[PDB]
Amino acid sequence: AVSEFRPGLEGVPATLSSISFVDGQRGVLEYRGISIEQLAQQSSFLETAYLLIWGHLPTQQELTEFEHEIRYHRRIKFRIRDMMKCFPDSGHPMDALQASAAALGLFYSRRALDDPEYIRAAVVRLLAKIPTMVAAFQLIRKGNDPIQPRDELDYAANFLYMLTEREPDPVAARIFDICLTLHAEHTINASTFSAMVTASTLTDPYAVVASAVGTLAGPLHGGANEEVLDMLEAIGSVENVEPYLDHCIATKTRIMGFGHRVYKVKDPRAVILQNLAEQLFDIFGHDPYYEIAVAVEKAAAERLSHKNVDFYSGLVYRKLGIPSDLFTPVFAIARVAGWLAHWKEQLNENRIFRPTQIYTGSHNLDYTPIADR
Amino acid sequence: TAVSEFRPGLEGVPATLSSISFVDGQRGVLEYRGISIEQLAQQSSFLETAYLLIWGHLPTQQELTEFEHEIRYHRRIKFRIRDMMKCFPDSGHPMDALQASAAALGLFYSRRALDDPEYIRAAVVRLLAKIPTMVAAFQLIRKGNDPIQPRDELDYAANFLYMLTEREPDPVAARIFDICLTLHAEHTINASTFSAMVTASTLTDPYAVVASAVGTLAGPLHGGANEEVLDMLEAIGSVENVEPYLDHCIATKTMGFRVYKVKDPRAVILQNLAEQLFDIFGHDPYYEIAVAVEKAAAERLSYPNVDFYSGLVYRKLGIPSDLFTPVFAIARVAGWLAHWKEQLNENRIFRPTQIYTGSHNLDYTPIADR
Amino acid sequence: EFEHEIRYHRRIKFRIRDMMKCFPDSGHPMDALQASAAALGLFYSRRALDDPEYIRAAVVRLLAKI
Amino acid sequence: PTMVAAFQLIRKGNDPIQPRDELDYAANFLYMLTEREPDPVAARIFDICLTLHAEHTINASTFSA
Ligand SMILES: [Mg+2]
Ligand SMILES: [Mg+2]
Ligand SMILES: [Mg+2]
Ligand SMILES: [Mg+2]
Repeated sequence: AVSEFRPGLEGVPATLSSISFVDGQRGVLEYRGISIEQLAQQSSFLETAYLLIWGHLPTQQELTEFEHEIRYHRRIKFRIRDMMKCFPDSGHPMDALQASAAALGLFYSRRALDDPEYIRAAVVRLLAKIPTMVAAFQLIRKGNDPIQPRDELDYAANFLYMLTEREPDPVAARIFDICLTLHAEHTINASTFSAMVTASTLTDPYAVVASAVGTLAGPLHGGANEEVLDMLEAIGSVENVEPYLDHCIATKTRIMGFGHRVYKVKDPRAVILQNLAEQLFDIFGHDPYYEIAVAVEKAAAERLSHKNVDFYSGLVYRKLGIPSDLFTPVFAIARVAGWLAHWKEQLNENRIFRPTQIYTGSHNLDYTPIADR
Repeated sequence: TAVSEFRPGLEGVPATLSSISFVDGQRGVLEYRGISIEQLAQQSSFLETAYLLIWGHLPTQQELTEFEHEIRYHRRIKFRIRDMMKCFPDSGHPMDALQASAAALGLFYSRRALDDPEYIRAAVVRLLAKIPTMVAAFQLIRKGNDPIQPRDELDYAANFLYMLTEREPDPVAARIFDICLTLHAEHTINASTFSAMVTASTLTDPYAVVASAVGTLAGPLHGGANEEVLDMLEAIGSVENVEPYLDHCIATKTMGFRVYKVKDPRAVILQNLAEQLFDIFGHDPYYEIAVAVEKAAAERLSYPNVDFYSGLVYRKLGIPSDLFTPVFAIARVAGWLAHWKEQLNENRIFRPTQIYTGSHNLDYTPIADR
Repeated sequence: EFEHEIRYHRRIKFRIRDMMKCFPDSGHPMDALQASAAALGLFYSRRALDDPEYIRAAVVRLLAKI
Repeated sequence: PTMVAAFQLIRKGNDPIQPRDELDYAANFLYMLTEREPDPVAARIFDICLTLHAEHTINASTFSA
């Protein structure tokens, strides 16, 4: 119970960082000092990733070259596909991603360290291939051949095309990218911290993404996006939205929907997502569940007056046709940009992260020959 | 308000309250659940030490026998896991392969999401039993050789050596390997253990936690050791060159691989183990070179003498240099599994804060402007 | 003689097992048996009832391998 | 020629590059190794190089054949 000890390293700074700023008291989230809202209105995930990773907005020549490098590296090796084919059909998709990222290491890990070329090659490879790999498990698990990357399509569209084999409406592709930019970086989140610890050892970059995938996968930091859709299924009609919440008002000690709420209130990402969803639904029509969600928001206002961005995200994904099991994985595709950016920073000044413990245990015990205890 | 303090690397910063391990340093003391490493090494199996760390009580015979039986049944690995390893590149780094293999193990298992105590025991048995088998498989598969099947008669250390070399180990060597495995099992909040704690705090599958930890141990700064030590011994090339070689390094260009200002208790046990193995199974030119380096080093050092020996013992046992970090993983899985259970009881998520050196309130700049 | 013949033919060829490995994990077992039985035909389909032996061989192989 | 290029891709884990009908013999081989169509003058130089090594009278390799 020492004052020095804080459970969960809460309020304890782990690094000095310039990549992102979040205030709980006030809505603001900034990437390299730029408001998320401005970037969302006028940015690409790839441009935002460059800003986060290299700290400067890209020149047109720089951006176009960066996109070209990703397009050439989008495809994945046959050996990687065969391994996924070896994967269990009912295997969890996030566990599959961790294995897939590590495997990429067996090939591209041979590395030049202290070489600037190395940081960019890994960033281009990881950003380009993690989306291709996620789509391939979805197709392979069903016995379906993986849909190859199409050079003509942009990063957001290719991911959607690889999952469905149907080119996305251009407007739909834009919303997905904005969603990707929204989930790219959120300060010292648990997934980023794991990546930073893996990085501290000076391990290869592909391993750091793999360690982060494992942490994102777990439910508390893990996407809880799937839960919102299931509850929405639980209320069959817009009618009964009011009844369902009240029975839930008695509750079994549970928090979801960004319940951890490191921001105390109003994550701004959520506000942008809700607008994005409404625009998408109006163009592409309104699903019955979506109306149920809108109703849930109206009930929330009585809850809102005193004191679910993930909840908004899942709905958007479904309209775009993303499978729910792939939702935590889509977050991984965006967070790779944040993860890579933290990796470069840890490298510039690196001390291995070795913490200390408070011992609550015994001392000076003597070994006992087995005797019944 | 008040001065704000930042320790780089969370150094000296407590992250958890644990009964699993104590290292004094200075006094040179390592204790697992209150028992000296020296006593455990002399009188305990890696598996017995593993029960003590994971469950916190030294086990009873009916418990040790059951635990050993459960490990033997789960020692074998699925064809799908072996086929996936065949897909792996031959030249691929062995530690990256361990990370992928453990993560894959989750796909078959992990269909529990269970608060059942059975779920924790099930993972402990599978992870401890399978990780040694998988490491052996990559070494054989990389050379195009079929993986050697586990032998029920053989114990855990012997089975690993048999799978790696295809030849039954001498009993004395197997005991030395088990003691080495017991020695590297737990060392408080290592970077690898901390990664396991942070992965486990999210409530992710245990197999994933091991995978994230294996990536952390893989890095050269922590858990990457050896190979370089032998690398140097091959380089000196003679007892005669040792006095000159050490001086050249001391004079300029720095030695490879300190946790504490006192000698690691583990190095003390390892050197005696090394001496016994070399005398019993034959000294090698490399061993003699090592002996010379240590005597020479002590007069200049009087020393990073810690855990260099492990490579020497492993080489004598015939473990390849590439697999040395992986051998450590087999032993430290027990500590990682133990921490996973302890983290689970309170399970606060790890969300540390940051100090912002960055700009604020900037505005997007159009690309055409540049 | 019958029991011994059944014991000898109990083992199944690697190519069929590889075929089962190609089969979906969630696939229904009875549908899987139908594919497996039909496959045994590709390896073993030869001869005529005129051979009394052919009837005996099928009886032993099918009883042993199914 | 297709086989030699195919090993080069397989060894590095890359899928083999299939022959393109439009390309001539020298160009397909270069395309198969690189995946980029060769400049024509270079394709001509490679074709001449192949002609130079095609026959050298009775030599260990021909004698074995
Ligand atoms: Mg973009
Ligand atoms: Mg923060
Ligand atoms: Mg700009
Ligand atoms: Mg000739």
